[PDB]
Amino acid sequence: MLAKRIIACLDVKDGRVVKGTNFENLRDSGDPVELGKFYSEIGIDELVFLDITASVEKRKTMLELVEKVAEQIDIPFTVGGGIHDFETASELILRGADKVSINTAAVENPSLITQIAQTFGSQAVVVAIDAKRVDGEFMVFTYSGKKNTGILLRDWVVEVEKRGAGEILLTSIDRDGTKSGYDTEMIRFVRPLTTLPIIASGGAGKMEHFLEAFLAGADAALAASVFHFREIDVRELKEYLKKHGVNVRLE
Repeated sequence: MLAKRIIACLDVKDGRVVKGTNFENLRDSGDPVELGKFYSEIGIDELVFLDITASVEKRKTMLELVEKVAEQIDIPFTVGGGIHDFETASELILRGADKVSINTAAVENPSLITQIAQTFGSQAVVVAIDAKRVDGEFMVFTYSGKKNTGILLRDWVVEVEKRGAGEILLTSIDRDGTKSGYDTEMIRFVRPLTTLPIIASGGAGKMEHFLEAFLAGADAALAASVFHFREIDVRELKEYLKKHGVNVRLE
């Protein structure tokens, strides 16, 4: 549908939620599987798990996470963090993930988008784009924000859709980590350039920020610590959005 989605992002490392949560009701407030299940039960529409485990155990660790998450939830989930090639993406989808997120590897080899899409469908391929204003232009950054690629956001969005991606996870480096709001200027910039769903990421601090993101043209809104630390309640968020005319899924 044209229903707007609320997505929780769980940063994970060695099978734990990085920085934990304030959910004292859980058996283990830092267990990403139990946390993901909890979120599915309280109204989150999809999950994104981003792993930062050391290379040696990373492959096994991501596969174990996917297997364990898949048995507990029925809502869509994406896995990402250091997916560099088709075989890695393939194993993760087969083990249970609905989608994979790719970022630096896609920029370095855009054919990777097409390669994954040809087997798993475009809907399986989320391209995460991290962008920042530099000298008055929106530029694409790789390596967790460390590298200005010199590629314009405008050009890369178009290329990503051409290559067969299914969704764009758009993170503003200028808002990420803050609580001042989503980068609606950046969302509005991207919206006319692509037909793909856009997941807004970075800057959420209060319920109103979600409304603003949707008005800007996002199809989904992603957040992490605002949910994990109970600054925003998911059901209350959905109530609020529905009240103000946004098409959310609200049972």
